[PDB]
Amino acid sequence: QAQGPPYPTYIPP
Amino acid sequence: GAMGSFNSSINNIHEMEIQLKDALEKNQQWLVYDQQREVYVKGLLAKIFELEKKTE
Amino acid sequence: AMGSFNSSINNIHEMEIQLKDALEKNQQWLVYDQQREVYVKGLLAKIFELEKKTETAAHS
Repeated sequence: QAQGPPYPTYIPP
Repeated sequence: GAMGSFNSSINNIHEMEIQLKDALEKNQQWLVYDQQREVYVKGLLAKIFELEKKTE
Repeated sequence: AMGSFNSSINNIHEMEIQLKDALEKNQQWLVYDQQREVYVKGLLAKIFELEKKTETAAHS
């Protein structure tokens, strides 16, 4: 149950 | 035992190993993902600084 | 000599240390992510508020 980021590149809120 | 528990135990160690490799990958992804957010943050701070000169 | 087999056994022991240590780390990332997003949003809020006659939001 290790988790990575939501997606490979950062997207600001 | 022989057929055996041992065999299952070995597989169970193999899962542990791929689980380690997975976690190490996901942590690396987080590092890069975070480094980019820091680039955004620094830009945000540069923006605020400039914006605050018009408040002067 | 199981000395070669024995050494293999604790490398496995170490592997499950490094594993345990990676998951604790991965957990730390998750909380850190949550804290940084709060930070970014606050910075965004500062900008929004600061944007005095240089920009305009909430526009239908």
